[PDB]
Amino acid sequence: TLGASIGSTDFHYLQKDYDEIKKLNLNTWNEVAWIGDELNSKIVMWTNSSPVNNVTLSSSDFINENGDLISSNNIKISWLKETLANIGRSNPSAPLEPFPDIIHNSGSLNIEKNKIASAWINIKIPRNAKPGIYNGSIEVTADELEKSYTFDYSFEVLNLVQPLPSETNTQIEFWQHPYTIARYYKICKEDLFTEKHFKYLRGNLKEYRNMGGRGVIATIVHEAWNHQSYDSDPSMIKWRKNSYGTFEFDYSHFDKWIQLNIDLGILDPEKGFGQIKCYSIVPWNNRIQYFNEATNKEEAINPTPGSDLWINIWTQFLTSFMSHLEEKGWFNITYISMDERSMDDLKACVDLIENITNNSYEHFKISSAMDYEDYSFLDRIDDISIGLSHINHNSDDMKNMATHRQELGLLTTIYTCTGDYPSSFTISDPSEGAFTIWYSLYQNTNGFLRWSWDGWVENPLENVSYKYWEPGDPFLIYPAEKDSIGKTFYSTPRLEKLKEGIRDINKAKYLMEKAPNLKNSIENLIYSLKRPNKGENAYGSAVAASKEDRDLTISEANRIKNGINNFAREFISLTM
Ligand SMILES: O=C(N[C@@H]1[C@@H](O)[C@@H](O)[C@@H](CO)O[C@H]1O)C(F)F
Repeated sequence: TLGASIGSTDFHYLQKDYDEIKKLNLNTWNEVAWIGDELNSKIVMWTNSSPVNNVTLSSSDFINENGDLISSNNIKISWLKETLANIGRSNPSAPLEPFPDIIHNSGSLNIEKNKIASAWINIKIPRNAKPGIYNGSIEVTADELEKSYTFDYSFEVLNLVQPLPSETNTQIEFWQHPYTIARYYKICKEDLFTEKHFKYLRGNLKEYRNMGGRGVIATIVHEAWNHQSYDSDPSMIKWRKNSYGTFEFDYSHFDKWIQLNIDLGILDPEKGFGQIKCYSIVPWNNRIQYFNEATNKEEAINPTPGSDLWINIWTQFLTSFMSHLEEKGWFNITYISMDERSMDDLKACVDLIENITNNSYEHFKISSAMDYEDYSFLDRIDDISIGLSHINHNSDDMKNMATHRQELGLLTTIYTCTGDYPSSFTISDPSEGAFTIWYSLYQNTNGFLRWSWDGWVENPLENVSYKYWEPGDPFLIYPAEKDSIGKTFYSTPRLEKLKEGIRDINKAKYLMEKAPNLKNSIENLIYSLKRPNKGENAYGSAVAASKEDRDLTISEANRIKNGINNFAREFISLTM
């Protein structure tokens, strides 16, 4: 009636693989955690000819050798919900297949005949948990099921404390799209950035904060990315050309958005913690749009970057914006940002921003993300992000540039997007994200940027397909059901793997400071990282170059994590 086994969180259990999945029989799991850490696992279940109703998974408490308790309340077991994804990229003919990308709800599930269904297991180790080897069990029952399943779980909690994100130097930046969340939840224009809107922003922003999120995107012009996404990108700063004929700037949305992020502890502008990333002085395809009171219509202009028109406009804005930010106590964390723009384009922004100054001797910090590989010029950009496919693994150019930038107190990250492998798509193996984070440390960068926190298509919970990109590329979280009372978002295996990677690179860095006698050995481990090459599937999506490369991504991420935890054991053995 019902089959069950522990499954890996590294990859998806797909319906198409029913025949193979049916063969699984793993009944134990063990892992290593620090105090304040989290672990993940998964149970995969399958039906045969009969449907099975009221399938439930229940956790025992977790008990260490001393009898100390980690309550079953710290263990959340959530069904993985499938959604439909076109498996291609810009390929409407590609197969539309289901993927268990959504960490959905706890409680009971009815499963139809001849089906795979899996449940994600999230284990939180309290920040005051006692060290030790903790044992517990997860039981699977269902109405029809004669013999229930009990799976035996253990985890060792090492006597070291997982760093708080504030206590690390990890840089994490995921682009938020609060007007997309408004659209999905039918928040009207009149209620934008009111508590009615915040209802649906607060919880996912706390999720972002809690995993290490520091960067906060804000749009400063209309349609900065030329409406590449399903949803428009409105400006948080409204532009009007008035009756006399001058430009006015309405900062209301900007202010309410930023203050929210301050209130939640993502930004701290007095303290220079976090970033405000203002996109952009170079909108994609150059259009600057504004409401002209004469002629009363919306209007636009196409100035190419650098010109006198361009200089004066952005001067104007940057001037107002400066004063505006000085008013707030915010100016020190504000970056003017550019997304994959020309080298010649960047030239201008550095020059114009050079000029706009205040009586205090202060300057607008600058940010650029590049889809392309002498620091004279780049040193004038305070935060740069380089795409993974543009990092040559067989050169030290990246690592040397990032080492240099760090010496100057500048920011450097890596990003992934459409066409990358490893990456963070619905179709990706979730372990690819943990690899991605490790790779940011291998290249000696500050961390990881991704354009895609919450860029929902129409109804992600049922279909994720979009005209462009691999499926799921624009969002790392799902919305909740539209009418939901309570829940406002759901996480994903791929997001949980990015979280894991972040925790673990934070471990490595903590250990290299705490254990000088082990630092070189830790570094040797980190710099042993192998890199899979990329290929494409038949439908245009990036994938591993081969089965061997695909398996390498997974094995490497595990090898490094386990290495670091075994070094932690050695240091603990030392300082006892
Ligand atoms: O991710 C970035 N840029 C673009 C995005 O704006 C979007 O086009 C994305 C689609 O996967 O491709 C990224 O390269 C960022 F690195 F600047």
